[PDB]
Amino acid sequence: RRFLCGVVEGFYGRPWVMEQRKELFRRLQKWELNTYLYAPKDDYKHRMFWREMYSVEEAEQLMTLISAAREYEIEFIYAISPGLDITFSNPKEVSTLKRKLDQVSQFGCRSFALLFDDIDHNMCAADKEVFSSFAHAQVSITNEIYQYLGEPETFLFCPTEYCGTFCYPNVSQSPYLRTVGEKLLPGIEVLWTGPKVVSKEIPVESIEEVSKIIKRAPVIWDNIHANDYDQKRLFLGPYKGRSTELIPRLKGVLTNPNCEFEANYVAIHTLATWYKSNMYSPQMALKLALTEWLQEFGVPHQYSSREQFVPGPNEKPLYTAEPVTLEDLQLLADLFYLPYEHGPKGAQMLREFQWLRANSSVVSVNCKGKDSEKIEEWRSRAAKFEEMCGLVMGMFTRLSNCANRTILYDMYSYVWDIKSIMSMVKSFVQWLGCRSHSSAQFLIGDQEPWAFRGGLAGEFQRLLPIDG
Repeated sequence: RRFLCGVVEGFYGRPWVMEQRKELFRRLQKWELNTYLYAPKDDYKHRMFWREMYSVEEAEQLMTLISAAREYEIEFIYAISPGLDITFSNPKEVSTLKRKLDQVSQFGCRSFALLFDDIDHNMCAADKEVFSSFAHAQVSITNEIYQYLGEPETFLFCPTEYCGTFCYPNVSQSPYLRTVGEKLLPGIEVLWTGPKVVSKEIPVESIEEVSKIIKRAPVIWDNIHANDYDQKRLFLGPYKGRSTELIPRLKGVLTNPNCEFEANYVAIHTLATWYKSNMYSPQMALKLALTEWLQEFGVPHQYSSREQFVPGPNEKPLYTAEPVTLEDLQLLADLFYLPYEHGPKGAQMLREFQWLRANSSVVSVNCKGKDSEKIEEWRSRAAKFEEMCGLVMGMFTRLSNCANRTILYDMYSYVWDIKSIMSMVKSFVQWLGCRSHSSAQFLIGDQEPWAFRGGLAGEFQRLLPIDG
C-alpha cells in the first residue's frame, strides 16, 4: 500500500528559492517523507497567469528542481489553479490547459494537480447553457484533463468547498460534494482540510462523514502551521491534535509550512515522527525535534587563534559568546507555539504577569502596616517574573551570536519583537515594585515608548473587544 506524506508550498508571500528547496529535499529524505506539492500562491504562472508558457530560463529552473527531486526519490507534484478566469465551454481554454501541462511534462514532471480553491461560486452565461452546476463543469474539465494526461498514478483535485465551513448547509447534504462524488473519476484523489480552514482538531467522525460522500479516502491539507492569515504569528510548536487512527483511513498528509523557510524544521520533523509511528506523544516529539535541531546551530563565532594577546588580572576580559542551549530553544518554541494556544511557559508567564498587575495596588504605595505575607508573596512573584524576562533576553542575546546566522535572520523580527516587549514589561514591573518609595511615573528613559506601540496597527488593536 502507498501513502502520501509531505509538504505543500501554498502560502502567500515571497516564494522560496532553489537553494532552499534543495535543502528541503535533503531534509525530507533524511526524515523519510515522500511528497512535495508545488502550488505557490504568488507564482504568476501558477494561478494568476496560468495561460502563459514558461521561458527558457524558467525552464532551466524547473528542470533543475525536478532532476534534484528525482535524485532524492521525492515525488514532485505540479499544481495549476485556473479557477480565477477559466471558461469551461471554450475548447481553446481546454487546449491551452493541455498545452501547459504538456510543457510541464516535457521537463520530466510526473504528477499533476488542479486546484479550484478560493474562487467564486458563479459561472459565465456561456457555461450556464452547457453545465447544470458549477461542480459539473469542474468535474468535467478535471476528468478531461485526467484522460488526456494518460491516467498518471498520482493526481490531486481540490474542491472549491475544501472545508466544512464552506459547505452549505452541511457536509453530508451539500449538492456540490454529492455531484463531485458521483461524477468524479475513481482515479483522482481529493484534498480536504477538516471542519475549518485552520482546524484545531480533527475528530474521526468528520472524516467518516466526508468519506460517506466522496466515496474515497481524502488527502489531508493541514494548515496547522500556516501563517498567511495573520503574518504577525510564528508557529514553532509540534504537530498536535490529530489522531493517529486516521492513518489507515487517509490517502496522505500534506502540511502547509510557515512562510519563513528556516522556521519549519520542527513542524516537518514532528510530522515525520507522527506518520512513522503507526505505519505518539506531542511533547516527546517536540523534545526529539529540538534535540535534533540544536545540531544545526553549530557553535557561536569565537576569536580564532588557530601570537595572540592574553589578558592579565587587571585587564578587561576578551569578548566571549555563550553557546545556544536546549533550554533557549524550548523557551523560543513556547513563545511561538500554536495558532490556538501558547506553550506552558508563555502561558504561565502571561498568567503570572496578569496576577501581579491585578494586585499591584495592594502594597504599591504606603503599604507599611499592611499584611507582610502579601508584601513578601508579591515581591517574590515579581522576582520570579523578572528572572523569566531575563531568561528571554538572554535567549535572544545568545541566539544573536550563532555562527550560522541564516536560521536567525529568517525569523529575526519575531524574536526581536518578543524580547523588546519582555524588556518593556520588566521595566513596568520594576516601576510597580518601586512605588512605595518612588512616586515617579512609569517611564523608559524619560518618556513612554510603549504608548506608540506598533504604530497604527497597535493603536487599532487597542480598540478591539475583549472578554474582560
